[PDB]
Amino acid sequence: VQLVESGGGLVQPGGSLRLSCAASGFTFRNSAMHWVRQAPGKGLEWVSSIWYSGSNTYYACSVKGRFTISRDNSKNTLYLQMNSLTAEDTAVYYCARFAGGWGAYDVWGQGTLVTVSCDIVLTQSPATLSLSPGERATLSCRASQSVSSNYLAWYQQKPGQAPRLLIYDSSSRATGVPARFSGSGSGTDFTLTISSLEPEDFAVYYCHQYSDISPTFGQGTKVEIK
Amino acid sequence: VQLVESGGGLVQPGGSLRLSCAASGFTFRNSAMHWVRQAPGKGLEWVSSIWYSGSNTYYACSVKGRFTISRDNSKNTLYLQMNSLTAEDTAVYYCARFAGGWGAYDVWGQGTLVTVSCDIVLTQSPATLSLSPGERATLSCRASQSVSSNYLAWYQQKPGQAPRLLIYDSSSRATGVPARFSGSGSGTDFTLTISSLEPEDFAVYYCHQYSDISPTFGQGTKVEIK
Repeated sequence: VQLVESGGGLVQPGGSLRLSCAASGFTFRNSAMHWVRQAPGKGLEWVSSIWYSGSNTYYACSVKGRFTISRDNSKNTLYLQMNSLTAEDTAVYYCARFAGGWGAYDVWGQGTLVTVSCDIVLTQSPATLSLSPGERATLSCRASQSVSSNYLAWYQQKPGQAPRLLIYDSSSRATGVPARFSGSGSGTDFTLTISSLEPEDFAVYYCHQYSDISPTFGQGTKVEIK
Repeated sequence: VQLVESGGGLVQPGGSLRLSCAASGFTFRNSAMHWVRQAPGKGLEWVSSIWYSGSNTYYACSVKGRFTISRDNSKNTLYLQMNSLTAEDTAVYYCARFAGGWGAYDVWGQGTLVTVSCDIVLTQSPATLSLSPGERATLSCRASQSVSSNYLAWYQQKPGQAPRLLIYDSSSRATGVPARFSGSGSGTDFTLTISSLEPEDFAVYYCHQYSDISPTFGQGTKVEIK
C-alpha cells in the first residue's frame, strides 16, 4: 500500500509543472485523494482534494484558479497540474490518501520539491517609536551592502494615503519638507532625524534604496504618540 | 504635476485586472515609470519599471511572468496588466514617477486597492517543547469552532521525511504506533501526550481537522532536545 510520487523541480515564475502520484495496494477508485504542501521551514497546508467522477474537487484559495487536480483510475494515478506558478508556490508537495474516519491521511507520497525562482536588504530600527510632541525621533536604516552614490530616500506615509517623499540622495529635502526633517549617513548606515515632533508627524517612515535595478524598501518605522 | 490612477477592485484567484495611470504636468514620454504595491498592514514593495524604448522593462520576482507593464506615450498613460491573480497579490497599487538622483519616487498616484479572494483555525501550543528523553510531552490543539465527529488527527514529521500518522478520530492510535503516544479531547480541545520520550520521538507534530471540505492544519509543535 503506497503512493509513488513523480515530478517537481526548479522553474521560473509563470511557468508550469505537472505532478503525479501512482497508487498501489488499495482500490484506488474508492478513495479520496488530496494534495498537501509545505513551504521550506513552514507547516503543512492543504492544497486540493478529489474523490469520484461527479463529486466535487476542492481547492485552497492559495491555488484556486491556477492548479487543477485530476485522476486517471485506469492508471491508478493522481495528478496536480500547476499553472502560472509563483515564488510563493515553492514547497514540498505531497499526495495523500484520505481515509476520513478510518484514518485521516493514512498513506503519504514521499514528497517532491517545487521551487519557483528568478539584493540590498534594508533593516529599519526600531520598528516602533512611541514619542510625545516636541521630542526628537531618530530612525535608522541599515543596508546589507553599500548604497552607491547615497541613492537613498525617505518617505512618510499617513494612514489611507500614498507615500510622501521626504528626503532623496540621503540628505536632500524634497519640496515643501520642513527643516525639522533631516537625512544623513552613507555607505550602509543612514538615519532620518525628526526634531520637535508635531502631531502631524506621527506616521510610518520607509527608507528606499535606488542604487541598483532591484529597488528595495525597509519595512518601515512607525512613529506614534505616547 | 500629477498621476491619476484608475482601476482595481475585487476579483477571484486566477482572474485578471488592468490598472492605469494618466500623467500630466511633466514630459511623460521620457519618464521612468514604476509600479509599487503595499499589502494591507505591510510595507512598500517595488513591482515593475518601464522607461525609454531603448531600455528594458523589469519585474519583481513576485509578479514576473504574470504581470505586464506597458505605456502609451501619446495618451500619457502607464498600464499594469495583472493576470493569473493570487491572494498574495492583494495590495494597494501605486504608480510613481522615478527620478533617480533628482528625486527618487517624487510623484505618486493615489493608489487603488486590488483584492483577490475566494475555516476552522487550529492553534497548537506551545510552539516548542525543550525536553529530555524519559520525560512526558503534552501538546495542545485548540479549534476555533467545534470539530464535527471529533475528526482530528496528529502527525509526526522528522526532517526530510513525509508526515507520519499517529492518531486519528481524536483518540485512535494508528496500527504500529507505540502505546506511549496517546490522543485525547473532543469538541474544540485536543491533546497529544507522549509519555517516556525516546530519542526517536523528537520531531515536529501537527494536528489536522478533516471535519469539513476545507481541511486545515495547526502550525506545529516542535519537541526538541534540551
